[PDB]
Amino acid sequence: VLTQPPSVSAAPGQKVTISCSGSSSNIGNNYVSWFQQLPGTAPKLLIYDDDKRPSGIPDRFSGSKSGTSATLGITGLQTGDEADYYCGTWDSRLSAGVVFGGGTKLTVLGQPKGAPSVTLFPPSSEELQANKATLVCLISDFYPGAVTVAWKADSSPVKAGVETTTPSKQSNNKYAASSYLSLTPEQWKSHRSYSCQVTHEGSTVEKTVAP
Amino acid sequence: PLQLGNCSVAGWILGNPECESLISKESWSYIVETPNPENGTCYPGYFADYEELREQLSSVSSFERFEIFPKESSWPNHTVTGVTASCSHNGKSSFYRNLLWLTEKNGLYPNLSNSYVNNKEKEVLVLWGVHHPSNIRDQRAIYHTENAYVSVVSSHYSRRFTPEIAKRPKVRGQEGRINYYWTLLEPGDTIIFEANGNLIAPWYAFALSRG
Amino acid sequence: EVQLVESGGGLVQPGRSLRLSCTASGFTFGDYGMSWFRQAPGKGLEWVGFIRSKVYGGTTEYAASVKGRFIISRDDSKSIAYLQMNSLKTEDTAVYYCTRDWVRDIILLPALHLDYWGQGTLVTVSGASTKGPSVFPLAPSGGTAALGCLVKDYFPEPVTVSWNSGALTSGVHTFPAVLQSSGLYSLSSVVTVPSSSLGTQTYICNVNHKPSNTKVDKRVEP
Ligand SMILES: *[C@@H]1O[C@H](CO)[C@@H](O[C@@H]2O[C@H](CO)[C@@H](O)[C@H](O)[C@H]2NC(C)=O)[C@H](O)[C@H]1NC(C)=O
Repeated sequence: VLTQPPSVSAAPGQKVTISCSGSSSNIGNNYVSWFQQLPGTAPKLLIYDDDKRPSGIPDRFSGSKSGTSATLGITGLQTGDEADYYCGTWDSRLSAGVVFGGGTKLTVLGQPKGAPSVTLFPPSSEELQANKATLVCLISDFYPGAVTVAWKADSSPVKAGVETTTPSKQSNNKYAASSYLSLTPEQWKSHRSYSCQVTHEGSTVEKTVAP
Repeated sequence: PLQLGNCSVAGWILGNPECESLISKESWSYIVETPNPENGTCYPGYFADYEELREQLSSVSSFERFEIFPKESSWPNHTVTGVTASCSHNGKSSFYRNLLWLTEKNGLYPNLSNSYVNNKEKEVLVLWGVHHPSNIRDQRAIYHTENAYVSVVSSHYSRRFTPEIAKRPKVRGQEGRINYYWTLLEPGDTIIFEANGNLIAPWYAFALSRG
Repeated sequence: EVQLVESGGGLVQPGRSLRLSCTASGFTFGDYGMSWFRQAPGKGLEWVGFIRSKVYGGTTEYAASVKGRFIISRDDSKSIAYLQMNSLKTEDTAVYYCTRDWVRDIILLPALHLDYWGQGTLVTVSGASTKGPSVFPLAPSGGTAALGCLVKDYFPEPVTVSWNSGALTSGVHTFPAVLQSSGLYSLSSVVTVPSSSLGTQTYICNVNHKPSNTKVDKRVEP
């Protein structure tokens, strides 16, 4: 198997290179291909035959190989380039077949801070009819994906019923999140204020709903 | 009289896949060709001493085709199943029925040394080829060696071959070349093939008495 | 253009079998090799196997992970490649993709020219039973209003949420599901619209959970 740097960080407009070290069996003597895979999408062929580009790949992407290691270069760094990058090749050993690298997540630095847009829905009419009640807090469009979510019930911090996503990535390249607080319709109406305190880079947005 | 139909002397003596239905005969006065036989060297390259070969095969009193190096037994440490889309047969890729494209096996191309002894009490016609890939990345992928040598040693034929990489104009969809060489082996003489890559080894030869 | 469409994924018990399918369009299918790749959730790309074109023998190569258990075949009459999986184990759970590829000429290796991929299909090798989802509307109150749908307590993934039957990509965002203490998934979809456009028109979310054959269309009203 091939070895890649787990993470690579570079500011926009800079030269950025991803390493992919192998052996004489796989990378030394076989062709290397590079792939871009944005979060939750089919991989995209960037480079094949160690430096060739398929149709639609801009000139900013280039590949090179020297001995047992191969390298991919991205020269004009965009925020759209923030994705995962894989190196693949054939391993001529008896039955190693196609082998890949562990993957490399490229993060573009200098991206503007993004405040999280929070939406908190109360339990709906139909769900209350079903003797259940889920409060859905949605958080999206924040670039620094380091949010802290905290539920509170009439100023009291609650522990039971909270389940939270881990930050996602969408077509805005900013992160997205969601957190559900499970409760009986009774806990819903025994209080009058449930809040969704979302703290992101010190400052905290919170929304409050009500039976 | 020997009717090659729509095949050149090269395509018939090398075993072009699209000339297998040519009725073999052990004695002929001369060779009948056509204005331009459709099937010659399906893989492009220079046929060394072609005119001298056509003269040597002009008339023959004895002509037997025999397997000089058995495919399943001669190269255990090399890959033997090489085929090309240029030498196709029934719409599927194949190769010359008298040659063998040796490539790397399990990431290795060990030094080979194969001897043949002329025990036929006749002179045998032996044909082989030297592969000239179009780029170094193909040389690595096919053979896993960068500095290849090919040598042939007999009493009356001895030559060190020059497997040079060179991108040539695309002919029959190929930018690489196979240079074909041959020699007549006297009774009792021993020809020895030695290579670490790029050898199109003889599969079948021809014992002939040349009336 | 080139387009590869896959199907067949779903819930399957360990030791059972499941046949994936990958339909090709927009190119001469018989002139290309085909490869299957897989990717466990958030765990990188893996190679499953590869089938050469008929011009190069139509033979197959398989990863050591898989060789004895999966079988890859192709049907050039229908331009479809299959991934017949047998003796499935839990570690076989992954999103499976199909690709077209070149067959290198002399050495017959895959050229790794994976220029086109399918959307992938999720295969869950599990022993738990399928559970359909509950769908509840998320009613709305800048000058915008947010409405959505709550897809609750389903197993297994995936669920496909559309808005007015796949027409609305404007202002839509479906969030990743969450696994609960009960082993059941649950996600939400939300759309943003002009607030005076609420008493104006319709907004239906179309939730589709194929593992349970569930198809629900829910209306979100103020
Ligand atoms: C191919 O390589 C094998 C090595 O696995 C060679 O087999 C060995 O050859 C040596 C000397 O020739 C013997 O002493 C061993 O007993 C052989 N077997 C093993 C398992 O080592 C074989 O000779 C090679 N073939 C050719 C044509 O060179």
